[PDB]
Amino acid sequence: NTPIGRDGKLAKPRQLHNTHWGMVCPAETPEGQACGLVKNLSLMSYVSV
Amino acid sequence: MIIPIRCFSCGKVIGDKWDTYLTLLQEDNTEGEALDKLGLQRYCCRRMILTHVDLIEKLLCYNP
Amino acid sequence: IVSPQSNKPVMGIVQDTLAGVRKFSLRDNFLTRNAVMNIMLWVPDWDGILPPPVILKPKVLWTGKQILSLIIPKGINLIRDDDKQSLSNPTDSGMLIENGEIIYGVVDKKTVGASQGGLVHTIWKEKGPEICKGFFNGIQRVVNYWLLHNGFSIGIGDTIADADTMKEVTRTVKEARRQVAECIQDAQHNRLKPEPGMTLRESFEAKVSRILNQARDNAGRSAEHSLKDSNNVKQMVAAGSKGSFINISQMSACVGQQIVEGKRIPFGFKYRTLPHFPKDDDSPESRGFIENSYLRGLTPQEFFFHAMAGREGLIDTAVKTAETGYIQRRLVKAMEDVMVRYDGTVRNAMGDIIQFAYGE
Amino acid sequence: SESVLLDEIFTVTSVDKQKYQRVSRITAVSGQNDMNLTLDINSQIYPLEKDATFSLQITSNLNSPDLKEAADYIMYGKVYRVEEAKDEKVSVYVSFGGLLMAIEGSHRKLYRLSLDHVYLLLRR
Amino acid sequence: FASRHGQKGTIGMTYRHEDMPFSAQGIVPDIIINPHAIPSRMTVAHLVECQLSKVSALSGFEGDATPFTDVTVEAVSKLLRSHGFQSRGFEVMYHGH
Amino acid sequence: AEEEETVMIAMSPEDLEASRQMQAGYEVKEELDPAQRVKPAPNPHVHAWTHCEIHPAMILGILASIIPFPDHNQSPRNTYQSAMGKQAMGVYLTNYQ
Amino acid sequence: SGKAVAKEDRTTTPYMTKYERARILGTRALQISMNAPVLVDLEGETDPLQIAMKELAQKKIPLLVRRYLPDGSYEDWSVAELI
Amino acid sequence: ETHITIRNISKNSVDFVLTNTSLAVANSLRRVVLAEIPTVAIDLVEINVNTSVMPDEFLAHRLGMIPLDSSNIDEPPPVGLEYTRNCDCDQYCPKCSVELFLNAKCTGEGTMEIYARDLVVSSNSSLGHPILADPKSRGPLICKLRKEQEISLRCIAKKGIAKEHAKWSPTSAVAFEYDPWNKLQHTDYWFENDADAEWPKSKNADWEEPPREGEPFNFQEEPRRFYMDVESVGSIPPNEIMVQGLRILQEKLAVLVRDLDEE
Amino acid sequence: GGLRFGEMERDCQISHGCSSVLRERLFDCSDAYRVIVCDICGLIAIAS
Repeated sequence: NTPIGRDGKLAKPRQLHNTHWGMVCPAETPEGQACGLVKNLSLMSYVSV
Repeated sequence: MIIPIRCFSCGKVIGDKWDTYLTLLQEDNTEGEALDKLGLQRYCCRRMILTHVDLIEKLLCYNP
Repeated sequence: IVSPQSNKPVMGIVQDTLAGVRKFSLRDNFLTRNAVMNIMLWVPDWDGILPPPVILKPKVLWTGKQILSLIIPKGINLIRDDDKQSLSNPTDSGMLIENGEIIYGVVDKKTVGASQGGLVHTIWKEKGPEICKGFFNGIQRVVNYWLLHNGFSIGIGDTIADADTMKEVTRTVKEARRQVAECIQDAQHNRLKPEPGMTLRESFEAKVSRILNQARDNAGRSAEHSLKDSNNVKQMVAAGSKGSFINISQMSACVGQQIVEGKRIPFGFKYRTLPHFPKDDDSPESRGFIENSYLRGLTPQEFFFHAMAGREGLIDTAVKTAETGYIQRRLVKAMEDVMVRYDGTVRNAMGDIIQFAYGE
Repeated sequence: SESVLLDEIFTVTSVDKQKYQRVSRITAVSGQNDMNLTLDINSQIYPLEKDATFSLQITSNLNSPDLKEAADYIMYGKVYRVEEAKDEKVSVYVSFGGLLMAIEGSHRKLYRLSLDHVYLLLRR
Repeated sequence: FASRHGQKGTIGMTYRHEDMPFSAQGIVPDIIINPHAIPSRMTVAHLVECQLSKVSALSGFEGDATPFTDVTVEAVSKLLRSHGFQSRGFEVMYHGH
Repeated sequence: AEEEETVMIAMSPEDLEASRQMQAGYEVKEELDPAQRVKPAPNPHVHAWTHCEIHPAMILGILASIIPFPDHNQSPRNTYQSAMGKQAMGVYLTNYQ
Repeated sequence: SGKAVAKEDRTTTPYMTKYERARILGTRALQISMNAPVLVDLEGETDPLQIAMKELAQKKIPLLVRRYLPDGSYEDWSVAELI
Repeated sequence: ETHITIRNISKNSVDFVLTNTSLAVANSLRRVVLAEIPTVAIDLVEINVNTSVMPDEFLAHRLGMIPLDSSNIDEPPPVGLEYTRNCDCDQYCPKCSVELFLNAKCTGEGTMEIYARDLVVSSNSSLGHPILADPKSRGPLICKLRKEQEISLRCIAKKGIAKEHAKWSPTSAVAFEYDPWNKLQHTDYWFENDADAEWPKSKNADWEEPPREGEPFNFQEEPRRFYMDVESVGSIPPNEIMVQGLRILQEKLAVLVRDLDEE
Repeated sequence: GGLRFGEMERDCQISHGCSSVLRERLFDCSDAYRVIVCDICGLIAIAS
């Protein structure tokens, strides 16, 4: 997700941040509304247990 | 699930031409090119045996 | 077919029937007597009389303009007069119709699309919808029928610029590196300068997005100026049907540089665009700016820059989808009130009058 | 009603043949340097090279037989626009649905003007 | 229907085998999209894919489409006439009527 | 993600090799390459690198890694197919029966 | 508070309005559709409206239009009067 | 005179060349052969028990396309059955539709592989019998089985043309190419850098001209000489199709005349 | 059923000027309901 959400809702974070490169998360979000609020884990992404 | 039988574009039968196909690309050391030895000059349908997935050996093993 | 929003038409020949018109209104396209005939069965209201042939020489041939001007009403005039145009032809340049017959230039969006003095506009409006309503039925029927047997299409070849003339592309791009070199290092010796609007760091950013943007045009302008006139996608454009000069240059020449909130790829994290670059790398070879087109085409260190510029007009399109609607209702909810009273005046709900004309 | 309107010999000095497959505009120049003529014409069926010589005619009819047989190229289109400039003289621009015409010479010829289409006739 | 490039398409008509441009090999298109869904939506990948799919013609060599590789248009093209066709995808086409 | 800041990754081994050759002056050879992804040559300063990326194609969605020639589209088109892809049709599990 | 206006001193436009044509034809349609006295030689139609239009063309159709003014007064117009 | 000039033949295709004839007729022959050419094919299955993996729906569509012998066909009463639609009998009868059987069981434990061989006609030497495109095989593949998965199907074929479902046309494709160089310029080749240099000459290109000159190109010339190449499925011998092509193409022209000279 | 006739939608009839279409697609083709009102105090009656 990205709680939130109820605190805009204009840009930020939606927009793609240089930071994403790698754990990207490339360009694969929903059409409108929740753009860039949902994201997907890259192929190499590893999340910290 | 199993070869389509009859190519999508032409009529060229392909139900017959697989029990024999698979017995070359893994049993005769000939290339993907070997199908040419099955009368596949057109694109066409010949991307039929080639782009196919054997989804039945891996489905048949669910016995009721 | 003509909203008063703009006292201009809102529908017109578009898409394939349009691409088709050009590629058929050419005076290079003759019609075999063999049909003609066939294509005469659309009109749909046919005189019954078969048009007097324009060519009586060895074969009997019909010009593509001839049988086209058939589906236009009788007695509508137009003097389009485009840019360069002479007592001569000089070369199918411009457009001009007489007693419902064209004689001059070539039909494209310029004339069968919602244009100002548009041909669509001009029979509407003389003499009202229909045969007006038939106009769209004729051309959009005749031409579709022509095109059916004329064939038209596009492949990659239509996207791959001449090999020789592509050397000269890559030359004027890498020859605009030197134009940044003389900026990345010359504005480290405080010899800019800046002004106006400020600031100094910004008036630098400016003198670059300016060189990068203009430098691109040269590569694209040359890429097209070197493509046979009869090159699909280039003709699809000349027609007007779909897409534009900036679509070709980006497909066969370069692409970047891409933007974002009015500033080339922003930094952060740290003082760098990405972790494949030094620090303070105010160079295009990194900050959003591709050198290749969707043919080679894009490089990793680039691919991303493009996708994240893409995700901006990808949310700016998410807004206009709602907001635009919100603002709409505002007006309505304050203007429903008004209407034109039988007196020749526009008045409020309560009678409070807002205009003394019908719109001045 | 024999209303011939042209009986003069011309010659070719330039031909394009500018990124068009068929069709090609040619140039005349005859008589006292002050003639010149220029028209588009199918270069698929009836090509013409330099020093093509051989006259042309026009008229508006119609009944004759020899004229019909003679020549190897015939067209048909209205005129619409015939202005005058630079020492009286007339210049006529006839259109054959796309393919265009241009002539520069004073009265005689002049039986023209009339726009009642034309029928152009080419004999080699 | 749509390809893997966001060519959202819908079926408009279903022509039987004769009508369709049987040419010249002569096969028949299974579906046919319109050229105006190219230049504006710049999606030169849709193109490339088709020039490459073809090349798993007289080869069967599963042609890799890996995101960043040395593999180029100019590369696949040579691989094209290599089988007798046009180094650019094209082909002549005969009307069905 | 926060460790990146202090690091300096490379893109492709080729870039690292070129930088190593420069550290002593070595021809570039840019008049032999053919139609390809014109890299940023040679290498701005940066004497030695720290890490180099495994392959730039693992920088992709799970569902977007199925799209021929990704790095080649207009971008906006890339965002698609992925979201629509999920709406595709096919076999989801060998044991649907 | 009406007031009524002189059939002799009429103000408004002598021509029939975009909207009126649309309302009249709408009105006679329903009328005829409701078995009504049709006022022109039946051409041989079926459509209670396409018939009303036959009438309009010949201006041989009843119904009049009361045009309320802002004042509160009105004017009455005859289909045969209008343009 | 002539009219045809064949080259090679085989058992599934017939390469040849038309001569003195017009474009129309050519195409109009291409079409004929691809559509309206009577054939047998199965167009109705009744399922009893099916505990296999292919659904009933999925079998019908598959059991259909599998080709059958047709040979003569248009020659009743026997050795040919007229459309089951306009038949002198009621509903469905063997006098105008050939019955087929499929009783496949399982006696093994490994894996079964039922081909087109296992079916059973009736013994009315119609036929009838499907085909065996495969070399000394048994026919096109139908379905696979494991343990006890017997299926029991009743199939009956009717008569139909491609038009009615691509299932019938006994014809794969066709491969014509009138004017292989570019006499009549019925086509504008896309360059891209040099015309007669990008586009490949065709195997059938070595049977003509008009290179050199600059004649210039002709125009009184109509397209004649058409290099066709018909290929059949294997349902009915390789023409056959062609032969039976015009037989029901002449008769399609006749229909016309008779509906205009009688009145 | 049914469909849905948005605020947006209705604002568009008004642009053209269709009193009757409008009235038809809101007070007829959905809630065709009639009631009987007292003339002094305008309220629902004991109607039959």
